This record gives sequence, C-alpha cells and structure tokens, in this order.
Amino acid sequence: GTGVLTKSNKKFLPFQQFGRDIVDTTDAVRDPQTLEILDITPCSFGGVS
Amino acid sequence: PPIKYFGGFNFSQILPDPSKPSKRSPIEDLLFNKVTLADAGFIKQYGDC
Ligand SMILES: *[C@@H]1O[C@H](CO)[C@@H](O[C@@H]2O[C@H](CO)[C@@H](O[C@@H]3O[C@H](CO)[C@@H](O)[C@H](O)[C@@H]3O)[C@H](O)[C@H]2NC(C)=O)[C@H](O)[C@H]1NC(C)=O
Ligand SMILES: *[C@@H]1O[C@H](CO)[C@@H](O)[C@H](O)[C@H]1NC(C)=O
Repeated sequence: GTGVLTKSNKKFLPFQQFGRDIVDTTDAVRDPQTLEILDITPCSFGGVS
Repeated sequence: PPIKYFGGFNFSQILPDPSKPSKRSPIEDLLFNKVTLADAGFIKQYGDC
C-alpha cells in the first residue's frame, strides 16, 4: 500500500500482525523485524476546484 | 432599536443575544445545541493521531 507510517499506541496480541479500522481496512502493521506496531495514515489527497 | 420597548411585548428570547459570540437568540442557541451533527463540512486534518 501507500501511506505514512507512524509509531502506534495500539497493543497487539502475540498472534496479531495487522489492525483494522471501523470500515474493515488495514490501519496498522507489526514490523516483521522490530515487532514495533506502526499506524498507517493514507497520504493526504482531495479535490481541486 | 436599542431601546427594545414594544408596548410590553418581550422579544428578548427571539432577538440576538449580544453576549454570545455567535449573536444567536436564546432559542436559536438552544436549537443548535439540541441537534447533534458529526458530518461537519470543516477541514478535518486533526485526526490520524
Ligand atoms: C424579557 O424576559 C426575560 C426572561 O424572562 C427577562 O430576563 C430575566 O430577568 C430576570 C430579572 O432581571 C432575571 O432574573 C434574575 O436573574 C439574576 C441572575 O443573577 C438573579 O440574581 C435574580 O435574583 C433574578 O433571578 C432572569 O434571569 C432573566 N432571564 C433572562 C433569560 O434574561 C428580561 O428582563 C425581560 N425583559 C423585559 C423588558 O421585560
Ligand atoms: C533479526 O535480527 C535482528 C538483529 O539485531 C533482531 O533485532 C531482530 O529482532 C531479528 N528479527 C527476527 C524476526 O528474528
């Protein structure tokens, strides 16, 4: 995917690598080497008038 | 008029209240406080944290 990664405050269980938001899309990952939880924020976009 | 004397008819509850920064009447202020709106048309770049 495409997005901005930031340090997350989410507490993932030992068997959880990914998190989901209220609309059932990915909003967090566990780094496979550091085991840090990172939040994913889509890069800013919008309309142009 | 600044006098606001109408022969005993008190319109203070429907006329703008200058004390409030929105200059809405007490009834209008009450009506705005009663309705709950989350889908604001404001710029929303204050989440993702
Ligand atoms: C038009 O109607 C409004 C509402 O009835 C009048 O305002 C009200 O005036 C009374 C008396 O001044 C206020 O009561 C007092 O409030 C103070 C607050 O500190 C309290 O210490 C007193 O013991 C007494 O309870 C009342 O709160 C006030 N209400 C509002 C919403 O302003 C107004 O004076 C009327 N105007 C005319 C021209 O008749
Ligand atoms: C990979 O090796 C590094 C060595 O510094 C270690 O810190 C990291 O946790 C290791 N990752 C896995 C998945 O074993």
